[PDB]
Amino acid sequence: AKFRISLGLPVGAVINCADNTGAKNLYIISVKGIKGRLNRLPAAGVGDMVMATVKKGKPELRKKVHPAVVIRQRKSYRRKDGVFLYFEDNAGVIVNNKGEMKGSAITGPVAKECADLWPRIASNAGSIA
Amino acid sequence: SHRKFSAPRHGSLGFLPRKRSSRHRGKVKSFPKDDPSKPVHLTAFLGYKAGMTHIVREVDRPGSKVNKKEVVEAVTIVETPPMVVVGIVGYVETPRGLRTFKTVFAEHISDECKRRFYKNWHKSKKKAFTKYCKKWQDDAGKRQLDKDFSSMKKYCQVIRVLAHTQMRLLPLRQKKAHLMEIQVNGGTVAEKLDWARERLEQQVPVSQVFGQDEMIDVIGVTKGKGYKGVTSRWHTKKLPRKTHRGLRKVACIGAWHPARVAFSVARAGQKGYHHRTEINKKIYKIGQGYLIKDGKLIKNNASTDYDLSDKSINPLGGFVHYGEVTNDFVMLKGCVVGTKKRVLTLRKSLLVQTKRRALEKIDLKFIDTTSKFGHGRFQTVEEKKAFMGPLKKD
RNA sequence: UGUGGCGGCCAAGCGUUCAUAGCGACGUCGCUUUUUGAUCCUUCGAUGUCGGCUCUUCCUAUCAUUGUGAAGCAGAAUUCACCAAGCGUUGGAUUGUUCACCCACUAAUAGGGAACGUGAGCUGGGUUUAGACCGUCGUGAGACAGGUUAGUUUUACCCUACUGAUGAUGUGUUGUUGCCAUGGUAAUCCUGCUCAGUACGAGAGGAACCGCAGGUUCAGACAUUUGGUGUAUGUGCUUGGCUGAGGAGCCAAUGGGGCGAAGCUACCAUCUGUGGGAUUAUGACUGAACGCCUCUAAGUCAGAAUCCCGCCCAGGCGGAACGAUA
RNA sequence: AUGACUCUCUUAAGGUAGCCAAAUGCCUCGUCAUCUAAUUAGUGACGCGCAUGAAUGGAUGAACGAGAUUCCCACUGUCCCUACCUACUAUCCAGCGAAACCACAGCCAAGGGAACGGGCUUGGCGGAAUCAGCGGGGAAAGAAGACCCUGUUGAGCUUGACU
RNA sequence: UUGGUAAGCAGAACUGGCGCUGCGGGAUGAACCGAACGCCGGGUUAAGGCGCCCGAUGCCGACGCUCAUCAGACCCCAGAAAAGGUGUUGGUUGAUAUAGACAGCAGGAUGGUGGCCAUGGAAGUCGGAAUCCGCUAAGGAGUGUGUAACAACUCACCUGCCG
RNA sequence: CGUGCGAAUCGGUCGUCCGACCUGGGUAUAGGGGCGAAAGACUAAUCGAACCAUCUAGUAGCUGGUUCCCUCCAAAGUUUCC
Repeated sequence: AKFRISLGLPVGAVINCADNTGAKNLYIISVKGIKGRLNRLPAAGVGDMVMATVKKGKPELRKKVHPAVVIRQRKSYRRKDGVFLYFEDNAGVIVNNKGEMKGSAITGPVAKECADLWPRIASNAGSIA
Repeated sequence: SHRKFSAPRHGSLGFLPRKRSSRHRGKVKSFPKDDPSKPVHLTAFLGYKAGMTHIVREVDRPGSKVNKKEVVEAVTIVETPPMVVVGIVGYVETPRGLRTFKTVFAEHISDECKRRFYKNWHKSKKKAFTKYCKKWQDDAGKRQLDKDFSSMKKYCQVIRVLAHTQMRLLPLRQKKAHLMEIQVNGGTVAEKLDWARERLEQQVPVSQVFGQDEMIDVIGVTKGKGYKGVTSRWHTKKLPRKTHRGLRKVACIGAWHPARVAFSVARAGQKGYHHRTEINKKIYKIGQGYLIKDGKLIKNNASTDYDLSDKSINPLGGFVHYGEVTNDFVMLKGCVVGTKKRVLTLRKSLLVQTKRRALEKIDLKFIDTTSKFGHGRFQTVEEKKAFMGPLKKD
């Protein structure tokens, strides 16, 4: 079961993609699983499952909402073991509702909290964390 | 008319008389409930907050994803010179409560404890308990005395003890040792008082009150912080940058009519130095002080079973703003109240404790000493010389 | 209190049948004042008059959750009713909005009061002064619930209230340890595995407890580690001037800039958040009234986010037990 | 469906070029298309135009604007969510030292009452003197309501009111 | 007594109040009930009262009615009904009984007949008006549940025990 | 700042800056009158008619006030015509 993280990708961020669909930009409209509070901007981090608009790619895909997943992050997140770990970018793929990928492989690493969690990305992976 | 969308609220409405505590030592408001089945013991004790550092352990809890893996958890260091009883004290059960019945003292009461009766030790002839003791070695003060120990033996039901700390042994400026009542919970008051007397003038160490991997409760006073605003004190929303007379406020005090303003609403005022009682803090190790023998002094506190070097919990340059820790200690997981140097009443729990996160036995693999005064990289002075070579002083 | 809003009685009929599971035609008894009306009792030597920002409390006519009864309830679901107002009821686009409508997340995105809560709390974006332009009317000065552009938000040091800080009262003066009258009050909701691809089901589908492991929402702390500050003006660089010049530095309302101890500090770092009693709906044991029955008339049982005491916070024109006492 | 065509009542003619849900269109958040995950917004056409229309000016256009309006790349403490630092006050002391305002004053419930009381009635209660703050209440202060109505009270403007 | 759904709303007849007016009572207050006043001593009263607050039942005061897990407690006055109850309590009419009722606990509940008109069927059982006798201790041209028609199981009416 | 330093200031940001530019002295225009690249602007802190004296104590079906005691009697808000 999923341990928590220190999180930094709130609504209206633009993370770049890491699949071969014809998608560069992913744009977060809200986060799945979140309930609320007055004035708080809902945020996702590594491993979470966002809802996403694409902003420049293969005209086919633009204008419509797909479920994306987050893969690498720019915010610093502490594993139990002791360390603080962080990446070069903000990186995520386009997913159908049940948890299976849209691209064949991934251009880069993946985080191992988000190679642990999901049952359908770690075998596409370049290099786990 | 009504509140357009809802929230929850700002702060806890039991804790609200937010005043600077009437006492500087944490009061025990409530000791446990005895059962005559089990044998005598003290309940409470006294330490001083001296630090904070890492650990590392290899964990067992079957189920989670940190099983047989190696976390790091943080800790505080509480320094505990063994305490010295000086008396007993009897209480009686009544229908207006619990009236205090009779009090007695030992023949010999130390001068750190004759320091606790004075506002000024410089000018005073130190005359407390001068006429009192007298009784303890004349044949008309062995009988009057043991008339009365035979009066608690009938009437009284609650029994307590009284212990002064040892500030000859701490590294602080002060020299005024804390007197503190403690409840003695156990057998019928007959036994309860056979044990007490016998301990007047003796030392009682921390091996005896507490044990390893226990769940204790931690009472004291907060780190203080000054007459502070409504935005720091209560944790409200700031205001937006255009506001004519300020934006670290509540903008609506109250409605028009119930034309008062209610103790419910958030205001300026004093932040911190309250009294406070956190619970369920664990015990990862009970330490041993600096015992000498056969010429050499032995100072391996921090020596875990998994690295056996020569070090004590003390870090490079000492603990900051406090001292060096020679006297036997306890190692609490998690953080605790108060500054450094501040006095931390302990206690058992009231609540009989069975889950899994209680019964978790602990042994460690690393204990930190890398200087906290800076940004350290070296575990022990000798190891430095070995990394760095000889310097322009040698 | 007509209109608005909410709810009862009677029962022709809707429902494959069957008035009443769930509805209710012709009719008729009422409640509310979160709708507009009626009227003008109070204010014209003046109660600052639209909606948003922020904060608390109450109601409940129960949207979630807790506890139960009924369905045209086989299971998943869905519908009506009961005690229950403990704890919540969110993020965005167009609009000045009160209202409206769409995206997404969700246990759920119920409704209202508090001078249509709240301008010596803010904002002035709308209306509702003086400038300006049209689109109807008039011969005209001028006029528009027809639209536009720009248009200064004054005071607190007095009483109270509320928050905090000194003190007052008694027992001869003074100091140590303590008891507790009365007030304050706290925690909350949700996935996964397991039961289990099981009960139920002829198919499609698809439950539950006890036991594990995490999570939100709220609260109380803390600075070992990451992160933020930095005028230790701590030490590297560096521009213009200035002491003849090298070594030693100074002024440019902190010169700029690089890395920075201590202390402050963040779901942007870690730590902790809990026990018993009487009983509401309701379901029940013995048993009359009323030779038989019957939860009720006398007697006896179980029972819950409610209630109350405790755990915790503050300690009375309330005491107590102990030492020194010029 | 649609209306090129045909008649028929009327006035001094009866709206010819162009140009639109506009700084001008009640119904209205008019409807097809374009920009957004979602748009009473902005822009591109359609004209039925309550009340568009030609020196009472019509349609267009390079430069220009402290003018009105929309969207994209840049960049940010405007927000998620607030931290810490510096300057001057505020604070405490010696010396100097004014104002507005003031029936009498100043803890609450509900009740009646000129129908929303600090004083009345029934209950709850009431313990010297004071330092810093706050902005619920005094239907707070500030000015014989600037809105409306009356007055056999006026003035600035205008013509077919009367002289 | 006129308008209005009504109003602490607009409008009129007769008398008496209030305004101008205090005093006992209705806790409370212009109008409601008692009584109208120079300064006071004894006495008896009105309307209203007699647990304490508060003068007066601190009477061996009378006969009944009523329990509420939202009881009730006085003219104007300050909270409300249609509709319902096997709580308990008074009343009104008419039947069932030692010739054996009312519980309860047992045995019967027929054929011509599937009575005819309608309908794909109307075996007693949506429906329509019509609605008889052989047998008897007693069985109705039928009280409900059930089916496409029935089947199959009750109840009207009588029997044994029981008093 | 708004019982101010000021009966219209001060600060950062702003518009113009060889032309219908920006200022000193002497001079002409006077209140139903002057002057106006035109807002009813300006005419000595006053302007949709300046200031000083008089006529003047201008008029008011409307506001506010209206000074010692005791004694006796004690009303009206309805009717015609404005």
